[PDB]
Order: sequence, then structure tokens, then C-alpha cells
Amino acid sequence: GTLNQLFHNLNEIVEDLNKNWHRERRTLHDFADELHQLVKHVHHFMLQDIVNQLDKLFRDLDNHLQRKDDTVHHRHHQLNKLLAQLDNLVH
Amino acid sequence: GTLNQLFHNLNEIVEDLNKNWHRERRTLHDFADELHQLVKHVHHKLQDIVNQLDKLFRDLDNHLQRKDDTVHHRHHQLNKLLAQLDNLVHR
Ligand SMILES: [Cl-]
Ligand SMILES: [Pt+2]
Repeated sequence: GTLNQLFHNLNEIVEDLNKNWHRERRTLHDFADELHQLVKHVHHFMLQDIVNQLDKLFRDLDNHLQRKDDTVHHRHHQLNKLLAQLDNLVH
Repeated sequence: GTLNQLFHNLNEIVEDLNKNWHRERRTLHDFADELHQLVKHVHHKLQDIVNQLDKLFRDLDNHLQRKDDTVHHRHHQLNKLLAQLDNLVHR
């Protein structure tokens, strides 16, 4: 049926979403790593309004990453349920 | 009937993906802008630090450009799919 192609398409879309999430997560966590290290490298050197801006940005980003992990976990769980359901209808 | 439930569910998921994208892009473009300002500003191991910052800015810049592309493509494939699915539930 034409549900077979839709299931097949969505399965691929979902896999790509997963793969692109892992890449994105790696890039951003490395980025956050390298910003965190710098907040402390500037804190050594310590005019120092820069430490405050940098510390704010780390926290901004870190919070974004923790939030993001939670959102992706919920989306993934919805998509797998839905994918499973759709497979059953195709069977 | 089951198809209508799937469609309804997928729709909400795709909608939530979009809105969460809108949020994240906004959150990360502000972030980038504030990095931008801070780089500019510090330009006015101190010069190690401007190098560390300007590198980060461009990594993030590159990342956001690429995500735009990836999201654009995934949004359209999901839109196409919902429409093909829509066509199938009311048939
Ligand atoms: Cl990590
Ligand atoms: Pt991390």
C-alpha cells in the first residue's frame, strides 16, 4: 500500500533526526566545554565584567543543553511509539 | 480511524518540533549575537583569549547555518508526509 511508503519515509526521517541530534549534541557540548574552560582561564588572568558576561553565556548554553536533552528524550519516545503503531497498520 | 489517530498524533509532534526549533534558533542567535558583542568588545594570555572567543563564535556561526539547512529539509519532508497522510485518512 501507499501506507508502506509513508511508514518507510517516516522511518528514514526519524533515523536522520536521531543521527543529526547526536552530531548536534556533540558539537554543542564540545562548544560548552571550551567556553567553560575559558570562563576559568579568564578567571585566572583576573575590566572583569568580561568574566560575568562569559559566566552568563556558559549558564545560558548549559541550561539550553539540559533542557534540550529533556525535549529530545520526550520526542524520541513519542516518535517510536508512533512508528511502532504505524508498522502494525502496515504489517 | 486508527489512521486519523496517527495523523492527529504525528501532527502534534511535527508542530511541537517546529515551535521548539523557533525557540532554539532565537535562543542560539541571541547567544551568538552576545558572543559577537563580547568579541568586538574585548578587541576594544589576553590575546589568547580573543582568539579563543572568535574561534567559538565562528564554530557556532557555522553550526547555526548548517542547522538552518538541516531543519529546512526535515521540515519539508515532514510536511510532505503529513499531507500525504492527511490525503489517506479522508479517502
Ligand atoms: Cl556530554
Ligand atoms: Pt556535556
